[PDB]
Amino acid sequence: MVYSYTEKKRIRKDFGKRPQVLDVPYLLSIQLDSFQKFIEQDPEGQYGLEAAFRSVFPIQSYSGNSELQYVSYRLGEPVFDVQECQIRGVTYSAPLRVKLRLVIYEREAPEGTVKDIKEQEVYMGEIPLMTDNGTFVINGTERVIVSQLHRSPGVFFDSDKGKTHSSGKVLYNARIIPYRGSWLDFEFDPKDNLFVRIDRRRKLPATIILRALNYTTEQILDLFFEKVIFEIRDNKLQMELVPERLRGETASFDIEANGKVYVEKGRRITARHIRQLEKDDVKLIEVPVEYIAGKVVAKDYIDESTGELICAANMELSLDLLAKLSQSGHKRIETLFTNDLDHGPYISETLRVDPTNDRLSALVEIYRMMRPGEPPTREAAESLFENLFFSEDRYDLSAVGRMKFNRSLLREEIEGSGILSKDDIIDVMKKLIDIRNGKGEVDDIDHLGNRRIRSVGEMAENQFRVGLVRVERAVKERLSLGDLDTLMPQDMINAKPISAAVKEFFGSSQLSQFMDQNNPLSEITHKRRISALGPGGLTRERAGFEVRDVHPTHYGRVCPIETPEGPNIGLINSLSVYAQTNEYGFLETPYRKVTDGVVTDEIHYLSAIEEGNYVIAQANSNLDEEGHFVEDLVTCRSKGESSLFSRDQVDYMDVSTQQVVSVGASLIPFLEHDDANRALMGANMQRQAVPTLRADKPLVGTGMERAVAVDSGVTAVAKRGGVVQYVDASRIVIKVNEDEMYPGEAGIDIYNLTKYTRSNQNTCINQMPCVSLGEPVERGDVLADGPSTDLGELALGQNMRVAFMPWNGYNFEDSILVSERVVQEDRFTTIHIQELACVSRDTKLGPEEITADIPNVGEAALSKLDESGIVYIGAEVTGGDILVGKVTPKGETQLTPEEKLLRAIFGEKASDVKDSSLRVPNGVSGTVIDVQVFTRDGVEKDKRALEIEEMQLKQAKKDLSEELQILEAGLFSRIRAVLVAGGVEAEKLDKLPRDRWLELGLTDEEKQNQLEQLAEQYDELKHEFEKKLEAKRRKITQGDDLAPGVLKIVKVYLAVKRRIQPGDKMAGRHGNKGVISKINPIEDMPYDENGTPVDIVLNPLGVPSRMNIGQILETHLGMAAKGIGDKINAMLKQQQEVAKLREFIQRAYDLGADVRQKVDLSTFSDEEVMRLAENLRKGMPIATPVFDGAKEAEIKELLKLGDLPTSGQIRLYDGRTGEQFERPVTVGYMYMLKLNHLVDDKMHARSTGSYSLVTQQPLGGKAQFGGQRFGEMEVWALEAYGAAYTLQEMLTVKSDDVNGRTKMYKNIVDGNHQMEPGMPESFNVLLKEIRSLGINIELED
Amino acid sequence: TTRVLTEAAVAGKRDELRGLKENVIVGRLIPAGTGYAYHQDRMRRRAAG
Amino acid sequence: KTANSGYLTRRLVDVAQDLVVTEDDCGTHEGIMMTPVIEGGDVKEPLRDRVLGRVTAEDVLKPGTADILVPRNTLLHEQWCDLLEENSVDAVKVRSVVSCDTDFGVCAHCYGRDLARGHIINKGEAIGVIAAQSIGEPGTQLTM
Amino acid sequence: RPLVPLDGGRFATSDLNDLYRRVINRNNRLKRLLDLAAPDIIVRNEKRMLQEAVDALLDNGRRGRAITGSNKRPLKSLADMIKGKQGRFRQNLLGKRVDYSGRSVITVGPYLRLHQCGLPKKMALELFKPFIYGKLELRGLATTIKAAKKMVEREEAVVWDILDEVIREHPVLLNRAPTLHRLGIQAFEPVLIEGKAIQLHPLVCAAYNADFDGDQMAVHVPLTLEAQLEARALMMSTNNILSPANGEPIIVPSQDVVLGLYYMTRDCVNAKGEGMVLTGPKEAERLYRSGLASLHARVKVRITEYEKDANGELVAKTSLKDTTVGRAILWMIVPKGLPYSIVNQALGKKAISKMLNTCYRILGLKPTVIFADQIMYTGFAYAARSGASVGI
Amino acid sequence: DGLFCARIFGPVKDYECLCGKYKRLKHRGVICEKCGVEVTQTKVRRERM
DNA sequence: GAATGTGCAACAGCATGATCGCGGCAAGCTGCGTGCAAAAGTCGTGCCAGC
RNA sequence: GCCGCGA
Ligand SMILES: [Mg+2]
Ligand SMILES: [Zn+2]
Ligand SMILES: [Zn+2]
Repeated sequence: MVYSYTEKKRIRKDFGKRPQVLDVPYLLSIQLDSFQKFIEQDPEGQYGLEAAFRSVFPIQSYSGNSELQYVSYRLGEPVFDVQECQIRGVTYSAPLRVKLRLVIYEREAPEGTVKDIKEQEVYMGEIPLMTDNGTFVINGTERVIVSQLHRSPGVFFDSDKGKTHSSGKVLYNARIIPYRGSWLDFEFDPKDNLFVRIDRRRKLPATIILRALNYTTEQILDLFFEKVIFEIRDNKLQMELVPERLRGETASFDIEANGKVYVEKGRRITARHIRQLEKDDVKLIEVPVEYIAGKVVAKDYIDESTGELICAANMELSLDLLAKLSQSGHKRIETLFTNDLDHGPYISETLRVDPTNDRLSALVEIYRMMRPGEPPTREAAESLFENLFFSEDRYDLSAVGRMKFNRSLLREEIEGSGILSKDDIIDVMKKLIDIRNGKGEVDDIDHLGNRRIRSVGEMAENQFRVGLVRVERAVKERLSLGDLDTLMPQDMINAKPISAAVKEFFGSSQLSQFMDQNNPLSEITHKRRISALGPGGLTRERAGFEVRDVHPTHYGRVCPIETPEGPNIGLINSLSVYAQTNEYGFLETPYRKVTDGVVTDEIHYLSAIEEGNYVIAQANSNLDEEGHFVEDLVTCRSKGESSLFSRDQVDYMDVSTQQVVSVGASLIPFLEHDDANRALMGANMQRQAVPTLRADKPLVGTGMERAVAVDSGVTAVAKRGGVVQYVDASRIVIKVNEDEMYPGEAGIDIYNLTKYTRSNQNTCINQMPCVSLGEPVERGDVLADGPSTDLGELALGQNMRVAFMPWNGYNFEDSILVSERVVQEDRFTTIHIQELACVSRDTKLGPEEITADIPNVGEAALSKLDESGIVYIGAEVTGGDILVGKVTPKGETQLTPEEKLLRAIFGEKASDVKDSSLRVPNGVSGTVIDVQVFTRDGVEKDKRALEIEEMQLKQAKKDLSEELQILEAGLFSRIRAVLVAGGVEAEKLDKLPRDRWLELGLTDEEKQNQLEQLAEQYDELKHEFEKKLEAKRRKITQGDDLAPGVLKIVKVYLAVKRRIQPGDKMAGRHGNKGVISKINPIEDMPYDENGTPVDIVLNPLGVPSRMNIGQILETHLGMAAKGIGDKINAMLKQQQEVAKLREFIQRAYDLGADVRQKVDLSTFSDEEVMRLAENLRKGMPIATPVFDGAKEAEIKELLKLGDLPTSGQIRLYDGRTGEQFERPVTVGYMYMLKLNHLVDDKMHARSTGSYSLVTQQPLGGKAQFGGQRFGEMEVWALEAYGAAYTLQEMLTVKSDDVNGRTKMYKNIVDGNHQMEPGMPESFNVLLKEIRSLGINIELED
Repeated sequence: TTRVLTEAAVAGKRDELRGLKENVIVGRLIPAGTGYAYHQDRMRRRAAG
Repeated sequence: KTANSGYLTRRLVDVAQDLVVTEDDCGTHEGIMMTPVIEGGDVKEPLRDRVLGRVTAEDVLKPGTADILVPRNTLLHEQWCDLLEENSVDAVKVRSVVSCDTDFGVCAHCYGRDLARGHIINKGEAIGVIAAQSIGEPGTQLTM
Repeated sequence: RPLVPLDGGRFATSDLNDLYRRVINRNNRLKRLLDLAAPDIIVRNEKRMLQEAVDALLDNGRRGRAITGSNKRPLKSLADMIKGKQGRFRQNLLGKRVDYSGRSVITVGPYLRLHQCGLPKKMALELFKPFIYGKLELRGLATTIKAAKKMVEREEAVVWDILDEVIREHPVLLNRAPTLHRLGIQAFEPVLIEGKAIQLHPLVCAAYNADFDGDQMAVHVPLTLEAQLEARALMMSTNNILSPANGEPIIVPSQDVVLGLYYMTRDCVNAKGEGMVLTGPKEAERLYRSGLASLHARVKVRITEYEKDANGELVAKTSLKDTTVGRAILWMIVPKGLPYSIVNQALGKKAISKMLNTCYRILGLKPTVIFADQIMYTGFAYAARSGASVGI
Repeated sequence: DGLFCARIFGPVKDYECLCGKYKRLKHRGVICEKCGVEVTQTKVRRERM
């Protein structure tokens, strides 16, 4: 109960010291959840194809009274499973069927219908499906799609950093960013002027668009400003009192309250005077005339005598204007605030900038602005203003955009119209005014609450919506001329645009790349990858330094360590272990609630915005039995910082120490002891290791190996396993327990392991079973381990005995010295699978035909070809051996006498047919694994193809006979029980078949009911068995509907074993890497007193400068683990009693300092104890978690337990001279990884090959026989050396001298070593290009 | 390159291949190091006609 | 920052490539006064490091007047530098490339001994490319 | 301006051909509209279109937007395709790719001399194929070129012998990818090794900025007599010891070697042997190897120095000096003419570089090359002997 | 008379002329009556403008 | 006391941003039509020369 | 050309 059936095989000694609250999630939930919400049905229109259909459908013709009313949709069953689809090289997808009906309405009767044709579902498009692991098998490829991280649509305020005009004036701007549509920008000029950049056009004042909303200038001033009223009656010219307004001002004259002096002229301005004035209730008071001179009138008062009026808004007043308004009877005059203490002069300045004061004028002005083309006719302007903004279809904010809008402007409601309204622009303009006024602050662009993450499902949704819009565009046109006879197939379905768009997105896109296939770790880290690039993202060059830094909000959401190094540092990230996605699309991380002083187990997921308010505790905070904090003072993070708070002020608690670290960096033990950059290097390099011949568990790990291995889908996990019935190297058959079962037909579980199969990186994928026979297997158990996995535990390297010491300079710099035993034991030996393809297809003169017989080829090359012209399986090919014999017919219809006698002396063809046969490319060798001949339907099947189909049939019937055998056994048991119930003949009844003629009839009830029903069950079971077997038979042998030109395809797979060698690249998982320098014999390597030599020799100098202390700690701890394993092995050698071995195992497991590991052998079976002790005889595979791992004291006491030195260093003797080294050397066991950088793919040499017709220079790179480019810098170095002749030979006679090359070759073959230079063709090409312009360039004499 | 070519075209100037980059582009011996000896002898021939 | 260093190296190489030693000795009397570099109160560069491998444009007079230590137009090396530092000399007049006075190149005397070898630089050495590479080789390690 | 090929006999027209054919189409339609006495408006528009097409062809992206092909990318014109990055970077002006060139991962060889480098014999026999053909034709093994080619492909033993004969003293120049200064490309004498990785002498790595953690380097064959002399006299590693930036020796021992000498030249208050008086440095080595004395023991040794005060001559002086066993052992590799006080220190990466500089300035070039090689040998050997290790 | 034409720019395939009227090395610099193709080393495709 | 040019500052457009390698995809496929003379090529047909 | 990778 405490441990499942996989764990009792081998238990990792956890060091822990901190209990876990929430277990690690599925580790691949983002992709699966995204596609499930994209695919699965929805009763509402939240998301998915249903939501897209709601967005597009229904559609109707323009007043044509014809509409397309659809109901529901359905995805078809794929015709091929993942295995067959991958083998054949086609895309794994499903057909899409949709039900829609014609409704034709009455033209004479309004809102009346005459026809309703409810046609059945129609097919359109083929939607690729995601596998169970998170990959899209398209074109026989894996193609994982990376999640994108971009700017969330909404409102963003920016400060520009305040250095644009060098005057120190900080410019605050606002950006309106939609999910789909045109952007908007509100900018502030240095003269404090509103400007609007719409769709990134030229700068335009905001007053035009403000008036375009049917807003008058007086109304605009009233809305955007606070108005005051000045009363001038009987020449008193009183002023209203607003005490909160006048904060900074100079009293130009005496200010009296109700005839009593309140504030003198130029008196005190302190808050005491303002408070005293406010305390005294005073009505309006008179003011000096000169004060009102600077005021600006807001409204437009009308003269009662004549129609003439002072309508000049945003203007001052004159002394004669006072008399003019007094004559007109203007007792009260409305003037704007005119106050500059916190507010400022805005809006009115822009209105003074532009004189357009009409909606028509604003519309025509913006029409001429965005579009310099034809002027409008009162209709183009209105239509464009409707289409650009506040449009249902042309412009659309997403729901996340609306919620960000509401949050940014402090609005109670969250839901709302997906479009922007009139008050919206007013609100954002007011907020932009306020932020310059002082209230509010600018937000952070790189805040993780302002960055959204879109997954595969959302992108596929957008692509499908685009395709649906494209289809509807012509669906509308088709309905115009459609009669009643038209059905949906003939109603312009247009599946082609939908399929083309979907395939273009899924196959050829920026964020759909080849999945890495080195170890399961690379697949895991690639599937949960976060890319800042993409269609809607930012280009590499558009990124700055701030975008590539670690924002303090990256704590529990984005890994700070794992990221690419050179060009893409900071632009690509990995999700943290516990990080998930919010409903709107923002990253959340879990935390534990804190109530009073006790930390409860309840968990809340907090996003970037939410977690900035609460005070979050630390994972490394000690707790009590009841959960209370041991210390009254605890370190915490409050608002982007780190401080120390009381135990009562803590709001949330970090769930675990791994929360900050992603999957890739979680497998680095003692990560906290390594430098951050070296840790990054190690995390990057862990994903490049290749699986070896035999997986080897890490003697020191972090406990995340099991989760990574199981959650990657690389292994085989028992879905509902019971007890194992049959184990094979390629099949596992499990009989499910009777406690849980599906009623009727019983059933068993069959797993078909994938044998040696080429990966994406040409590595090998293999699966080997872990269960032997009759082993009880629980649900979720591990049956078979994939490449680089041991007993369901991730294992992508090998444990090696390592000594840190300089050895004759053979480990100089980062070089590695490796003993010969490493090569002997086939460690670090890998299998690489390569696929070769040859295709037959028709041409001008006939069919390209594949045969063993090939003209003008000796019998030596035909020894390895069968009677159909293919290699024997398992034949060892090397060099340019012939794989498949393909002959291409040539053309000749004029049999000249020479050709006649040629055909007479030789065969009828007389070798007229040319050969184009697949030969192994040079430098490629190995054994042939499989052949996958594919044939076109109608043509004669290949001879080897018949054997392939026979093998497929035999496998199908063999794997199908088990359930039928079980079912007939059950029926026979039931019949036997029935016959024992009455008229039992004992063994004689079992002697005669067919239940001894159904035991005659016996009783009437048994004959009429029991025997008849049993016979009926037998008959229908046999009929169903025959039907399903025949269906599978017909399915397997079906002619392929292949490509047109292609008639036949054959594919050959080659396997080669790549053994370790000096130049190869090997590295650990702490960022230490190197290239081997020498393979040392056993006798030459250092050995200890016991005489066992070390395996790897490493340079100590790499440690103190790189700060990789995890290297030394891991070596010491692996030495301790291997010492424990050696003790267990020695005790097993003498076959002592199980009790004392159990006691030693118990004592070893309980070692530690308050470790949360409660493994006990008292409840452990004796045979189970024996098996466990036999499993870890190599070494005790302990596990130290990332940020709470083993301490030095624990490691030293573990070393003491295993009878090893406490310091971790032993006396080493030189293997060649036998002399002891003066200082002790730290010998340990370190997990080394063989990276995918091998010299067999990095060794190139060319003397003379192919060139390009342009510039006549040699081609570039390997796989093309290219030469090493001599760039500008090396030529500069040649000039600096003064080596002019070497430079001349490197510029002319080596690259671009068409005759110089041949002359040099002839001279060297002769043995002259003469230059004879010439004129490079590149300069002649340049001259021709320049002359091809209007420029004449020539060579003088 | 656009700016330099226009000014060079209208002026009708000549390069004369006196520096290192010009001789590298053409492919002759650069007037430095071992190629200095060859370039000096050629100059006297041009001077002497 | 590697791109910013490589661009500077490209510009320096381009601007300095057309410079080779074409003359043995121009015979100019111009030069540069050279003193140990001191910022405030501490010594940051002694005279020996700065003046080593350079040709004196003028005789250096010891504190004793009318006393000639090393004549004009001579190459300074380790022995001469040690003899000079033995006395109390502070400033030395040393000819430089900016005052070579020669046309289309630099004199072999105005340019001191090449830093690669102990001997004086010989005619035909492309000094511009060497100088540009020497200046631009760092920068990848400059902390910006 | 070749047009691209692809599946079938179809040929996809290129960018330059697209611009040229657009110009021809516009010109043909405009010239045919001239003879029809068409209204001035259409002829005006067609002339404008022809002018725009010509401007796009000659320099795409000027005076308007840049026209695009099938994809949404600019159709690069004559100006954009002058040579690579609009100048002469790519196919001209030091942009040429060259043959007789190899490339592979570099490892360390501590047995190599300063002028030697390890070359794979599989990389060879390819870079030196014409020379092998010439030697095969010269020695009568193959009369015709076809026979020599076939027997080189078959790779017989005599082919390997002739490759060894050809390689004997033909220098080959190695360079690393980011060639910063002139010392980033250096000539070496190749020695054939049975592998696939280039073995590089450690002392030059500091000049190459090269470390053995995955670095790769390229090989070029100076296949000319003048080129061979230039590689031997101007490019050889033994030739450039002082860097042409400050004059300090760029070839200096580092890493293990510095640890090898530093551990050797150290003193301990008590060790095996105190105050022993020994006649020569040979006896110090004898005692250290026999195990009767320690490297850090303080002893008095009778040591003879050579001095160069005599004009072009060396004088020998013998004296009893108090030193350690390690310094006495190290004294056996230094050349004559250097004072003993050059090794009576700790030798912390600054005294050894100073001693190399003094050896160059006082003796010459061959003695300091041999001295550097011996220093690197003894540093590696005694670093291995010391067994230095880093623990927790 | 197109961008890729054989009457100018030289022949397409070695010393062979279009229509096969004069396709030998014996003929040199001869204009065929049927087509203006002349017999040349077919490298003049790099030189004729 | 009003009038007329020289300096000047903000502004829009152009040019540039390290080197050398390795591995995978996905495309990129481009333009008539016309009716007749004028020519050339072809097919059904009959011919002589060899066995 | 994109994408990923090595120094
Ligand atoms: Mg490196
Ligand atoms: Zn001079
Ligand atoms: Zn012709």
